Amino acid sequence: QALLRILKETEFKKIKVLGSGAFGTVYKGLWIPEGEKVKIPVAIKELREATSPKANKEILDEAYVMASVDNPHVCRLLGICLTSTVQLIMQLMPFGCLLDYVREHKDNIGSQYLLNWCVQIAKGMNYLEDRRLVHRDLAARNVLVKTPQHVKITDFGLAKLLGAEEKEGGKVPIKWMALESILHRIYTHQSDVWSYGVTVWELMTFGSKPYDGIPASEISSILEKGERLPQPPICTIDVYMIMRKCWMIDADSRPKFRELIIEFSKMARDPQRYLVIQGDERMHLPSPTDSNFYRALMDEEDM
Ligand SMILES: *CCC(=O)N1CCC(Oc2cc3c(Nc4ccc(Cl)c(Cl)c4F)ncnc3cc2OC)CC1
Repeated sequence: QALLRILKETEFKKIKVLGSGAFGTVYKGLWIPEGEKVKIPVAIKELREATSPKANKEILDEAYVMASVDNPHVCRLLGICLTSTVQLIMQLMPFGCLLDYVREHKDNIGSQYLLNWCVQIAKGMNYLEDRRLVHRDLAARNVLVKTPQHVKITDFGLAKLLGAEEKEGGKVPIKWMALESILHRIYTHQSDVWSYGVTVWELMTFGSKPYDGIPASEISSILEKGERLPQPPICTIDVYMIMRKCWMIDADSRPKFRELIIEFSKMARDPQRYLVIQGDERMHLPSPTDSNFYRALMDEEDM
């Protein structure tokens, strides 16, 4: 596959740490092409080492699959460096993750932005369903902001790495997983619909923590009793019904990503009807002037 470039230690450098996580540490890096004088900004993930002791042939086979995604709202793995640590290289998203963006601008986000982010995240998830790829870690933290009008889903496939009976605040995302994933470790595209519902809840609450103050070891207990995340103040009932249907105990009764795209697109064409934000009348998508300016500088891809 020509979609995964193998890099040398000597052709990239980590210059600043951006953050850590369950999979690894993220560095802003500079890619130095051979024989050139330029320095190209990249993103670098130095992964942990929980990979069930066995790989190299497995580490590369998954990277070939992670580097083959071709969708405007799914991040594509660009390179890999197999040293003492497996270092992954991708395009830099200077705006960061959607969770931190929504927290920092929680009083500057309109319903048109919120509804469009859900459509885009659903479009990105629907791609992986057709490519038969389960994310297993969909969350607002793993949604990157390319531009405020264009978000992308990242940290895919990195499931073949962690694990460990730490599912009993931790590493595995208990409060984002479906019930069958917690009890039986069943990961399907319908369990990703559950994670999508929690990710929508995170966006509508402007970055609030789900089940705040509840031990992760007790989440499966409160779910079996029927408790779910509460209705955010800005959500009409039509939007909250969608979130509740993603969290049904029967995975086959949860909506499909193809259905979530259509419904959220319908709500985006009349955003003030379905989301109630105090004064949501001044927060508008950028004009054709600014969008052309953003795309010419930061977002030249198709959509
Ligand atoms: C939501 C909070 C959070 O989880 N973090 C804070 C901001 C993040 O910093 C940035 C990360 C990236 C990434 N991450 C990434 C994901 C998967 C893989 Cl394989 C690779 Cl190589 C990655 F680099 N990707 C692209 N751009 C950014 C930009 C960031 O800040 C500007 C990290 C943790």
